Amino acid sequence: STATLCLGHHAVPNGTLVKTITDDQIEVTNATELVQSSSTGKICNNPHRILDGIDCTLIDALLGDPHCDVFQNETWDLFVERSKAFSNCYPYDVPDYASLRSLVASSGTLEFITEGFTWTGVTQNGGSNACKRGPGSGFFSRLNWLTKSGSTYPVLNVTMPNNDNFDKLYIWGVHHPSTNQEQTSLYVQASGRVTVSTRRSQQTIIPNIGSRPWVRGLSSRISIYWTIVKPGDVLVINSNGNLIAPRGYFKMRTGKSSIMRSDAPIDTCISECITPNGSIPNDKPFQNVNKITYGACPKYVKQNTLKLATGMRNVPEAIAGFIENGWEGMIDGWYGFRHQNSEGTGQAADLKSTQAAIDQINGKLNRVIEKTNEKFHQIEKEFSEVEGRIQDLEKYVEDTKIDLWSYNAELLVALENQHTIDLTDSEMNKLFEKTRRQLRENAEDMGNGCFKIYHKCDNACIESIRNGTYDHDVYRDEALNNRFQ
Amino acid sequence: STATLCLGHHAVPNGTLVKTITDDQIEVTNATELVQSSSTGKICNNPHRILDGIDCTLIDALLGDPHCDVFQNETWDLFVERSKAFSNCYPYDVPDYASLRSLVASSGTLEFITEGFTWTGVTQNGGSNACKRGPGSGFFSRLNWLTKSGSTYPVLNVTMPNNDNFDKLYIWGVHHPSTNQEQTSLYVQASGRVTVSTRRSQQTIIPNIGSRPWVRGLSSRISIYWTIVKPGDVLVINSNGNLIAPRGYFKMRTGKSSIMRSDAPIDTCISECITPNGSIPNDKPFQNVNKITYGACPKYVKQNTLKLATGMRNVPEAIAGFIENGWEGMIDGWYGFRHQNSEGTGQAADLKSTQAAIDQINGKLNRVIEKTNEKFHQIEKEFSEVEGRIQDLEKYVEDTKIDLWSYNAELLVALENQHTIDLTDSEMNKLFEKTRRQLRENAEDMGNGCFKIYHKCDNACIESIRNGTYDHDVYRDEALNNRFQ
Amino acid sequence: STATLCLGHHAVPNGTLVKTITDDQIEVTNATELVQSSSTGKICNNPHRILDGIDCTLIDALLGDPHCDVFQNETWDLFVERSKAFSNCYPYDVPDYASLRSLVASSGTLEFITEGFTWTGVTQNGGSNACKRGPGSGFFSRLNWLTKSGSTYPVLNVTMPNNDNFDKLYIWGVHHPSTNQEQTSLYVQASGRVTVSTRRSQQTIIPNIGSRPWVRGLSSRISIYWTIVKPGDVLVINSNGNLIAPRGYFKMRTGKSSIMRSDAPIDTCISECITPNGSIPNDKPFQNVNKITYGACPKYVKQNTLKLATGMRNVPEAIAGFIENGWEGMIDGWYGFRHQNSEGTGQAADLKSTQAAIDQINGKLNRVIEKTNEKFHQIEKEFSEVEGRIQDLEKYVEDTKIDLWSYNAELLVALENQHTIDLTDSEMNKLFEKTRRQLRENAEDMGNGCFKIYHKCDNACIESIRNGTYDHDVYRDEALNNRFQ
Ligand SMILES: *[C@@H]1O[C@H](CO)[C@@H](O)[C@H](O)[C@H]1NC(C)=O
Ligand SMILES: *[C@@H]1O[C@H](CO)[C@@H](O)[C@H](O)[C@H]1NC(C)=O
Ligand SMILES: *[C@@H]1O[C@H](CO)[C@@H](O)[C@H](O)[C@H]1NC(C)=O
Ligand SMILES: *[C@@H]1O[C@H](CO)[C@@H](O)[C@H](O)[C@H]1NC(C)=O
Ligand SMILES: *[C@@H]1O[C@H](CO)[C@@H](O)[C@H](O)[C@H]1NC(C)=O
Ligand SMILES: *[C@@H]1O[C@H](CO)[C@@H](O)[C@H](O)[C@H]1NC(C)=O
Ligand SMILES: *[C@@H]1O[C@H](CO)[C@@H](O)[C@H](O)[C@H]1NC(C)=O
Ligand SMILES: *[C@@H]1O[C@H](CO)[C@@H](O)[C@H](O)[C@H]1NC(C)=O
Ligand SMILES: *[C@@H]1O[C@H](CO)[C@@H](O)[C@H](O)[C@H]1NC(C)=O
Repeated sequence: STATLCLGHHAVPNGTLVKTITDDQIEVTNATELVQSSSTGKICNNPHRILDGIDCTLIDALLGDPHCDVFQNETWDLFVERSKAFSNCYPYDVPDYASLRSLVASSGTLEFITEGFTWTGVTQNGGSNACKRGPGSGFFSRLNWLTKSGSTYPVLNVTMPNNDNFDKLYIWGVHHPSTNQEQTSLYVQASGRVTVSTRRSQQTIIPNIGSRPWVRGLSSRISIYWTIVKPGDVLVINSNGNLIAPRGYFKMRTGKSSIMRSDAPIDTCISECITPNGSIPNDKPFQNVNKITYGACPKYVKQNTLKLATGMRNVPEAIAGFIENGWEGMIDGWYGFRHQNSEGTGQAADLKSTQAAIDQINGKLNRVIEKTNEKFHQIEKEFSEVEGRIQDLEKYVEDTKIDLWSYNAELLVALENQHTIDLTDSEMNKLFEKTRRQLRENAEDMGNGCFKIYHKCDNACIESIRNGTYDHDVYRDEALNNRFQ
Repeated sequence: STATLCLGHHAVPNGTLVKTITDDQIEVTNATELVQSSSTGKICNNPHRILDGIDCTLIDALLGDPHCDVFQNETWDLFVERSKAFSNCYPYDVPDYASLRSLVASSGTLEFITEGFTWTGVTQNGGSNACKRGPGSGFFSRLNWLTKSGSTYPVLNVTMPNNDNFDKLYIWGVHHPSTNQEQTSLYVQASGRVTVSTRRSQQTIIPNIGSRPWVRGLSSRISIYWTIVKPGDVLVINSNGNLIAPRGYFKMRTGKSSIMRSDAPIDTCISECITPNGSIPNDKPFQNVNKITYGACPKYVKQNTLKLATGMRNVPEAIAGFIENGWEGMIDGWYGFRHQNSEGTGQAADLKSTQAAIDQINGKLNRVIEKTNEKFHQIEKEFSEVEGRIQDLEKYVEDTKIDLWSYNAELLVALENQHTIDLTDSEMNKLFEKTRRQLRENAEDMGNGCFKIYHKCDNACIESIRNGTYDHDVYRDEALNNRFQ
Repeated sequence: STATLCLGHHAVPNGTLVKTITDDQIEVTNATELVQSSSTGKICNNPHRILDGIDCTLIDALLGDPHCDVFQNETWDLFVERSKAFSNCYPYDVPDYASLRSLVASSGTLEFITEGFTWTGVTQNGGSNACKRGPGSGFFSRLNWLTKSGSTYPVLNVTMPNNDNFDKLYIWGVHHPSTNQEQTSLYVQASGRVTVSTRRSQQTIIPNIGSRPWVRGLSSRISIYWTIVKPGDVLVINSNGNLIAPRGYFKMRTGKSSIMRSDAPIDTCISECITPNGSIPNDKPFQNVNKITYGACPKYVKQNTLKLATGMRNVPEAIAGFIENGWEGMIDGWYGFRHQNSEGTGQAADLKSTQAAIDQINGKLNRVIEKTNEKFHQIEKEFSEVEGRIQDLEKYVEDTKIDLWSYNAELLVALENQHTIDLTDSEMNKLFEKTRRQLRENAEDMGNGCFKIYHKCDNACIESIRNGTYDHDVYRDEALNNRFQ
């Protein structure tokens, strides 16, 4: 009479295919997708403060477009700028539009403190029929269209010191009229000038008296410039004409605020990661939704699928063990022992090796990857305009980052899956050689992941081999007589 | 009488040295270079459309330099700009030259549609002796040098709507004369002005009446600007003077087109990857030729050599096996069995383990690397000018990319070679323990990668061990009597 | 009588914790920090030439601020710009300040060659009380404030050819006065002009007659521009007024020079790597001190600690061997043999496997990492100003690089530590199976990393097993009689 102890591992009929260093496509028992390929479709408004620019750009809310009067003094961690947005005030252009938009977005607040500028000998609060405030004519609420008073426009020259402890942002402008008649009617001088200076900075702009396309009934423009006044510094606005003055300063801050062009609707939910396609869950280490991200988002990768083997290698199917096949009928644990003796066939898992493999497998990826990279303000990555050098450089930087992180994700998945598979085979072989070392001369490796044990082995003794208390010398005198004789 | 079965692997006298994680320099049987270090020397003109700018820059072909009249309406996937190139027309400078060059290169076409601009009260088709068209005086063929008609130069003011479904590109200019006499002779106003506007954009340029170096007999210049008109938009050209008008618009496209500064000649061959040094083969995953690439090119790496072990570890040299030495006299396969019995010494490979190792080794690198990264338009990376901030940023981005990809290539080669070596030793040891499991108690591991088999083993039985049909129990009663007695 | 040979490895009570692919926190015998987290606090002035800008910016030393007269013609490999720096001359602003600063820093020399500009009909060597040279009024020493001579300011128009073999750098300026009275008093024309041109370049600047904050007693400014003249080219300075001419040219070079904002003091020591926090040792492959680097510096990584296992796995504690525990009482070598026989217990290391493991472990990281990346001039990474697009792009490039290199460092440490641990366990198991192959049938694996040897084994024979000369057949007839009987 002899016994048989086969060592084995769990298998599943539902084998998931993964990628490794050594195999293009290998079948494992379980796998987790690391690439968030689909979004919720909606921008969840927590924990980040989401400001919906329903029909307003950021610059139109800054300047005070009347339909953006509902954005006076609004703060945000993300400004969602809709493609539906339009302007309904005096036609304007921002030289260096993207820089102003970016610094106002990172500022995270349109907190406008009005200041007592003493514009003397000049008519304030100029207006236009291209911005009906409500009824009648108006203008940007955060600007002051100055025009001649009587028969002259003096050389305006005012100062404003920054005695506070923060950067002030002064949004000013220059009026480019259409005709010299319009110039000399608004500003008596034949060609104006707007200088705005600090102790360390300068901008001087000569207006551009020339006609141009009719936008809301005007062949004139406002060229919007800005000036950042540091603490202790001082602003000076000098002007010979064509000045669109500021009424005050925008309280600059520095923080996690940003801006995002999106058309997805906001919804009352919770999500750390926001994309133009909506909020996504940050549970996975990579994504494929969009490269434009805000918050604790995963990394963007070109790959649409990257399956990490969070389980072992699958070999789905005389009680032969692991050298031949894996066991489908073992859910008690990962690695285990089947056994055949006179007291009846049976099975029992080994939670030691199972729990070792799970302890190594449960926390694999989170010890070579980041928490979830919190990126709040980044470069622009979707361009509507054609600009050339700086746009191509931004595109190239982002494409470089994307290709590098895609390669890193591919190599990481391959390495971690190869290590998972070698680790699980290692635990199986370690259990095998452990049981070999318990059965010094009382057993023989049959070659199918199984020990033929040459003494009568009741289920108590099979359990003794399973749990490690098996003393070989009790049965040695019998097993040698059954092996070599 | 006893037999002897040694297991072994192929070896070669021509051992190639490679790098791993664990060994600085280890000898393997075969190795493939992954870094394309040398070029063909010629730019192959397929599958990409290569336009040879024989003596023409891209901007001189855009504007219509007479010796670039052969580039009217030419399209390309790559514009090869020769260092031999020169200008032979009115001296000019492009403020933001690189941006115009880049967007015209990505445009991939100089398709110029002439438009009926109504320049009234003004003499069109001005010319110069600094561009002989052929005989006589001429000008850029895609521009229109306007000058006074009679005794006055009116305030030119024309419009052109973009009712089409593509971006129009209007290349216009401003004439900077040398003297006020030249100004008031060409343009009656003492100081001109050129405004070019759309519903959302602006450029207004006051000319610069001042002398400057004589280039082709002139101390005057053309400052070339551009304006991109989106669909539905409208262009307006206003001017008080010094206008170099456009005759039409360049049909902007968006695609795989680009530009490359090179002196290599074009040749009728096929190659996906183009560099300034010539076309190179894209068979290898990395390169060292140049960082400037067009097409399906490998990645640039600082390394000049990176040998991937596409073979196993080399140990070149009583029929002792793999624990001692490798076999030079085995080409039948990778892993194999030598044997010594009474019926004569012999040898035979094992195609199972050989083909396993080759199946794992043939497709290693192409399951963690990209297809071949198709990069068409990228930043400029070789600068002739000194520009400071943007140039240093482009250089830093490219050097960052190069160092990162060089490190990735080094780590990848080390990892893949270490995995190759461990994999081949693993297949050898797996075959060894397989043969151990076939020879349960009939054999003994001699310690030189060899089993001394303690029964008479004819060549049929050695083949039985080789192919897996060896049943131990037939010879057990004899082998135990020969081992322990 | 029987003997016992246990194989084992060294252990230490001082176990250092490290990170791997398979274990979050595993205990090893020795570990090296790869992240230089602390600096010396001082900038060591060798081998790089360090120029201490004690109270001088680079532009103030370029132009010739009087308290920077001690920096005439100074050369550097690194210009240390102090936060204590101030200007004490005519108030000025540099449009494109950062580009001029960067190209003058990479130039690595303020070598100023004076040229014989023939400014005729005009008063040279203008001065101001905002730069007392020493006593009296003066100006920038490398500029020439031109003013009217008598009752007229002619149209200045001079040329200067670059007949040399290097780029010349001409630093010129434009005077923006406060009042039209000041303009027409200094420069008779009501609105000046400064054109500076070459055969391929242009800059024309109309001054800005407007008041502005009083800096050192003046509401006027100098707008500093530059012009780089290549070999064979020619400079032409034309001016209707408001010209701040150059007295000569700065000899541009190209090399390892750079600039760094720092407050750390210089000290006479030796160090290749300089940061604003001081010089640091470049012995480690990564750092956490600062991302701003000059010289042969390590790579910046967000991690503050990254311990590389330069030793094996620690298992600190009947002479049981390596399967159970590691040995604390073995310093002779890494892997070794303990033994118990009738001639007394004893111990002896195996320098073969020890030296194999050390040869593999001593040079691990330096065969997948770089020498130490020499980066001399890079982008600016700490910004005092808010600028928007280009600043955000520089920040994003550097943050991308930092996150990528941090991930690479983490993955590299995990991989190299996992390979160290698997390599050391591999050498231990290889020694174990070597000793198994020496003791073919004379021994039995007890299961605690130990062979019970079934013949009397004097210390000479234990040494025979240790050094490899052990012939099994001498003791086989006795060991079989002691094992199976
Ligand atoms: C808007 O902002 C500032 C912030 O202090 C405040 O003083 C001002 O009165 C506010 N006005 C409105 C209408 O919110
Ligand atoms: C302009 O006002 C500023 C206020 O800072 C002052 O410096 C300067 O004296 C004034 N100039 C004139 C002409 O009023
Ligand atoms: C996300 O939106 C971008 C831009 O609209 C689009 O290119 C991409 O295909 C979208 N992806 C998903 C998963 O919706
Ligand atoms: C050049 O381009 C446009 C493209 O349609 C065409 O209308 C025009 O007549 C072409 N002229 C020549 C000479 O190729
Ligand atoms: C200039 O022409 C444009 C054409 O779009 C038009 O808007 C404007 O009325 C014209 N102005 C004058 C003064 O002719
Ligand atoms: C390729 O060309 C570049 C620029 O001419 C040169 O720096 C490099 O050494 C060349 N490489 C080869 C392999 O020809
Ligand atoms: C400074 O630089 C140039 C370099 O040749 C030299 O000719 C000049 O005389 C030097 N002057 C002083 C004071 O160092
Ligand atoms: C100005 O001087 C330059 C010197 O290069 C010359 O080209 C030009 O003839 C001069 N013009 C006048 C009006 O003197
Ligand atoms: C180095 O200096 C920078 C800037 O002053 C600071 O942010 C950083 O904490 C410093 N690090 C060390 C290690 O001193």
